[PDB]
Amino acid sequence: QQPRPFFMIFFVELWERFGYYGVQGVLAVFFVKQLGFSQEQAFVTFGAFAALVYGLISIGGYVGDHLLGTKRTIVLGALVLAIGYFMTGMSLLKPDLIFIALGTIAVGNGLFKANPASLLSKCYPPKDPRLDGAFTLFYMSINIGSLIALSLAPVIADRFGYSVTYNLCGAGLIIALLVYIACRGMVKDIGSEPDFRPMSFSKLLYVLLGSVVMIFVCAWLMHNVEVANLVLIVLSIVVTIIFFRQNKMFVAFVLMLEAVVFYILYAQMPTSLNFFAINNVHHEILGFSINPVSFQALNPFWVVLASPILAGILSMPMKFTLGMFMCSLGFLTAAAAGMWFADAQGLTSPWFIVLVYLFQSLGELFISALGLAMIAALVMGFILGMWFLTQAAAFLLGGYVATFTAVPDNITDPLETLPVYTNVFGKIGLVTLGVAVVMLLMVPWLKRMIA
Amino acid sequence: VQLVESGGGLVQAGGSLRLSCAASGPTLSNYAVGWFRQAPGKEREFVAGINWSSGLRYKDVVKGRFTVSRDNVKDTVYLQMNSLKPEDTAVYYCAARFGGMLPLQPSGYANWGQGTQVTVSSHHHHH
Ligand SMILES: CCCCCCCCCCCCO[C@@H]1O[C@H](CO)[C@@H](O[C@H]2O[C@H](CO)[C@@H](O)[C@H](O)[C@H]2O)[C@H](O)[C@H]1O
Ligand SMILES: CCCCCCCCCCCC
Ligand SMILES: CCCCCCCCCC
Ligand SMILES: CCCCCCCC
Ligand SMILES: CCCCCC
Repeated sequence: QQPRPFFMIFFVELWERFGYYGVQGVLAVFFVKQLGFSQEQAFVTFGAFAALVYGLISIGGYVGDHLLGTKRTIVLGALVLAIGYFMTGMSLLKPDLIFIALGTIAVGNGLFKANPASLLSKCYPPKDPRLDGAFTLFYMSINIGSLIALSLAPVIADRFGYSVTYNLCGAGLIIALLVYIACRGMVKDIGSEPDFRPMSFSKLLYVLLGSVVMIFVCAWLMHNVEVANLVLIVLSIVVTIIFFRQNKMFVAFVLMLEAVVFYILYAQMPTSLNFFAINNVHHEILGFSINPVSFQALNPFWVVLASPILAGILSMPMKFTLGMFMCSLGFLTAAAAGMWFADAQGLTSPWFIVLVYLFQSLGELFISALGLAMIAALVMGFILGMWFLTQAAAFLLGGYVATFTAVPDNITDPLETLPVYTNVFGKIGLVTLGVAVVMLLMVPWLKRMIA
Repeated sequence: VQLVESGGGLVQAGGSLRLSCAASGPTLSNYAVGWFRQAPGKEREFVAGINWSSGLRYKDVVKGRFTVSRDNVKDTVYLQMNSLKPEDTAVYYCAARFGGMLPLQPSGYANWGQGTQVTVSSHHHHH
């Protein structure tokens, strides 16, 4: 059905995403059990990590488009990512490595993430109809990799330890690199412009120098989230001043404020929703025992099923508003299940968490799939910078919000933790509902401005 | 996923026993281990437990007498029972749940030992 390089790109993406979510699904639990962080410390550190992983995505597009070529940068990003996964597995021998290793993952992901997408865009004549089909199967690839990692990684860490989990993450990356290097001929005429002139070693050295610098700055900021807070605050207020100085752009600003709320909510799945499933949900579904941390797999799962269907079936403004209403309903379902549908011992049915993750995943399909692809319909380089800046801020604020559900290591009664989760999830849902009602009100004016 | 309990037996009122629970496969380190007991003709009740980060929970009638502790090198959890009384006679089970919580009913726990009999006699030496 699809060109041959499509399958190569599909599987490089699948494997890289397996490594990434292999780390993401265990990281907060690893901060708590392995490094003996408290839950509040684990949550804010995860917030900083996520923020950097997302903020540095801007780099890899520029580096692939203009410095080294798309395919060279796929290779380089795979290599730096694998180094980072093995460094994280080495952190267990050498604990002081942890932040450097996470910085290596962030920078690695930054160089890599934008680039398979680019390459797949260049596998099709410019107005080939199969482009949308192919991009939905690419998102399904991302989400199959994420499904498998979020399901199996916690099981592996429990049965074999973390060094083995992180080394498998590296091995996934190494076989992504091997399948790329094997299928390299399939993409010999595909690439950006630097891909086809000889490689400039001056530029490669600037990229390696700057990568190393950023690894160290990442490690510093995740160790010291209070200066990360101020760096991002001042960066935000300054870039807001310079956006206001220089109204399709104003509609883009309102849409980014909406995406910020979405990412604060998205940030909860590996933190507060994760620990809610650990503390106040039954670890058994359909008669099978599961690792509760595996519950995160419910987000890619629902994506994998809902993306074909929803591709079968207002425009951008309503789709953003719809997605916000969905996210609101996910957190209101979580609060409801805690307030009224709980066992005398303080535990709830995992079907409520299946439904929470459905609502969340649908909000993701409506917003983050459908955002910068058509924020680019409203615009440039400065607003991509401001986008990635503000979404990294979103993830930092997400970690701070998650800390409202933090439980001290010495509480052991689920009836003590259940009111905390339900208060926070209920207020998150009420605020997101208000935000969505304002979005709905603004849909007509916004829809005029897009004309 | 399967836990092995060792250490039960017969003891006179005021004596002491020590049970221990170990797991085969998963590291009990990630687990809240609770100890339940069933006396003849009653239901399993929560006795005593430790979570994955050393928080402890105790049924009121064993406070001051039982101690749960955890050896994270040997990957074993212990229940030290002192000042034993006849009403402590029961089948004792260990149970493991992932995480930091120790719920009170057996349905909160997925992994169960097979059980150890603990009997406490009213026997006292002759005066
Ligand atoms: C909702 C998403 C579900 C995630 C899908 C689960 C992936 C399949 C697991 C690998 C094959 C089964 O392997 C094993 O099966 C038993 C029962 O099935 C499960 O359960 C057992 O292990 C896990 C972690 O080791 C413990 O938290 C659990 O309480 C224990 O009973 C685990 O899931 C898995 O360790
Ligand atoms: C395909 C050619 C790859 C070139 C590898 C050059 C590596 C330069 C090392 C510089 C170290 C700072
Ligand atoms: C590969 C680099 C490993 C660096 C380890 C630093 C940790 C020092 C512990 C004393
Ligand atoms: C296609 C080969 C790219 C080589 C880049 C590796 C940088 C050390
Ligand atoms: C833009 C939201 C910032 C909130 C800081 C308290």
